[PDB]
Amino acid sequence: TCCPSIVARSNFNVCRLPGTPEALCATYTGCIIIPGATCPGDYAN
Repeated sequence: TCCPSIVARSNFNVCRLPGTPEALCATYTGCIIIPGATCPGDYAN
C-alpha cells in the first residue's frame, strides 16, 4: 500500500474492509498499490 498520507492510507484501508478491491479504494481516495514493496515519493506514506 502506498498512500500520500494518513488520510488516504486510512481511506483505502476503510474501503477494503468490506469487500472492495484496493484498486477501487486507492482510485477513489487517491492512494495507489504496486506489485512490489517500494512506494513512490508522492505516495510514500
